[PDB]
Amino acid sequence: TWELANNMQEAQSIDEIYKYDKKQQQEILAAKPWTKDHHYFKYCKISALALLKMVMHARSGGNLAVMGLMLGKVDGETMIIMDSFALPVEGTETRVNAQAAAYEYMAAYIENAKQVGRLENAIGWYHSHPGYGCWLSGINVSTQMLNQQFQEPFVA
Amino acid sequence: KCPELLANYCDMLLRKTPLSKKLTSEEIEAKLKEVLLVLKYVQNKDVFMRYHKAHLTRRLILDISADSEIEENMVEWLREVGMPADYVNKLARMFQDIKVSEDLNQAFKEMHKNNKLALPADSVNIKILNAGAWSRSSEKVFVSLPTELEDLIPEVEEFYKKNHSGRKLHWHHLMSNGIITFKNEVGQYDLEVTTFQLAVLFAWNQRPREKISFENLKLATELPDAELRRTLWSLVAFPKLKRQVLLYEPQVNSPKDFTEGTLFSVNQEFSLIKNAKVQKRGKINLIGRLQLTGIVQLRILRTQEAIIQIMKMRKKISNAQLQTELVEILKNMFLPQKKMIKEQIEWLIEHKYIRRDESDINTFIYM
Repeated sequence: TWELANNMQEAQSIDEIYKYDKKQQQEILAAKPWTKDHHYFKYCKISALALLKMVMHARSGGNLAVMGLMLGKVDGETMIIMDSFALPVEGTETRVNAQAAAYEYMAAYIENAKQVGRLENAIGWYHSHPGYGCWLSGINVSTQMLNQQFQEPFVA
Repeated sequence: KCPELLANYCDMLLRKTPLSKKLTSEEIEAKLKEVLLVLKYVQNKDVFMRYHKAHLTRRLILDISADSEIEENMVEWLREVGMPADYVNKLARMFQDIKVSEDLNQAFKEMHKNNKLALPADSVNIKILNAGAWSRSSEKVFVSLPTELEDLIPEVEEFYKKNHSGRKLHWHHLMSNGIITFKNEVGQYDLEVTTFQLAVLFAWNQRPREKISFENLKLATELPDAELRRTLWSLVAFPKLKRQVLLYEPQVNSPKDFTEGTLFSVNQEFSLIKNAKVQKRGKINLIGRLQLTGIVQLRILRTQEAIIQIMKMRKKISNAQLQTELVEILKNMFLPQKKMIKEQIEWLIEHKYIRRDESDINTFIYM
C-alpha cells in the first residue's frame, strides 16, 4: 500500500528486453538493414553487470593494460550488450598482443556458456587505456576496420 | 671493412704524418675527395671517425701538417659527405683552440721576457687546448721532470691564471715533445724526445755514462711502473736504427717485457751517425708514431617502445619535451646517452611511426 505498485511477479518492457527471439534475430540477420546505409546504429545499451565486470578487470590490471570480450545482441536500430568476459592477456601498458592463450580461451568460454544455457554471441571487445583518454589508436583503427568489415555486427 | 687502413691513406694525403713525404700538388686533394665517397659507401664509420680524430690530434699537436687550407676544408668536406655532428663540433673546437693557442704563446713570449727563466724566451712554446674536446682521459701520471723545466710550468700556470682566471690547467706530459742535445764522443746529434723519454735519458746524466739497474731507474724516474717499460721500448727498439742511443739490454731478451733487473747503460761511443758517415750536425727523431693519449642489441630494444609509449600517451610533443620525458622514464634502467636517443629518433621517423611537423622543425605528431 505504501509503495502502491510493489512487485510480486509483474514486470514491464524493462524486463522484456532480456530474452532471445530466435525468429526475430534470424530475420534481422538475413535482412541486413545496416549493410545499406553507413549511418546505422547510434544507440548502444549495456547492462550493469557487464559494466562492473569490465571495471574490476581494468582495476585488477593495475597500471598495465587489459583486454576482453563482450556478449549481447542487436535489436532494430539499437545494440544490446549484457555480458562481460575477461581474457588472460599480458603486455606493457602501451601495447598488448592476443597470444594463443586468448584464442583458446574465447572459444572455450563460449562453449562453457553454451553448456550453461547462454545463447548470446560475440558482439565486440573492450580495451583499457591507462591514462591517455579514450580514443582508438592506429592499430585499433585497423583492427576495427577488419572486424567491422568481416563481422559486420560489431562495436569497440 | 678496411676502416683504419683507409684513414691511413688520409694520413698520407692531408699531412706528412710519417712516410707521407710523397706530395705532388693539390690534385691529391681531389683523390682525397674520392676517399670521402668511399666513406659514404662503406659502413662502420665509428672506427674511421676515431682514427681520423686521432690523426688530426697527432698532426696538430706536433705542427707537421703539410698544408693548412686543405686541413680546414677537410671538416667541411666530411660534413658534406655525412658524419655525426659531435665529431664536426669537436674538430671545430680543436681548430679554434689551436688558433687561440698561437696568440696565447705569442703573448706569453712577449710578456715574460725579463725573468730569463731557464732557457731563452724564444725557445719555449706554450699550447693550451680545451680538455673537453681535445682529450678524453683524466688520469694524471708523474714524470719527475728535470730542474730545467721545473721553473717553466709555474710561470705558464701563473700567466694563464692572470689572463683567464677561473680555469684550472692540468698539464699533459704524454703529448709534450722537445729537443735535447747529446755529447756522445764523436758526434753531438740532437734528439727529439717526449717527456718520459727525456726523464729516462736524463736519469743517467748526473754521473757520466756509468751503469744503472731497472730498479734504480724506476725509483729515479718515478714513472707509472709498466708504462716506464714502454718508454724503454722507445729507447732500445727504435725501428730502422743502426745503433740506439741507449745501446744496452744486459741479458738480451726483448724490449716488450721481461726486463727484470737488466742493467741498462748509455753508450758513450755509440755509432749514432746519419748515413753512417760523420754525425757532425745530425738530428734524430725518436718520438715516432706514438701519439700516446647489457649487450647492445638486447639493450637498444628497451627504449623504442618507451618512445612509442610517450607518443601514445600524448600526440603533440616537442623535441626537448620528448627528451625530458624519455630520460624521466628511463632512470630506473641504464642512464641514456645522446647517440642512442638520436639513433632511435631517426629509426622511428624512418619507420614513419611519427610525423615531423612542416611549420615547426621540432614539433612531432603521433602517426
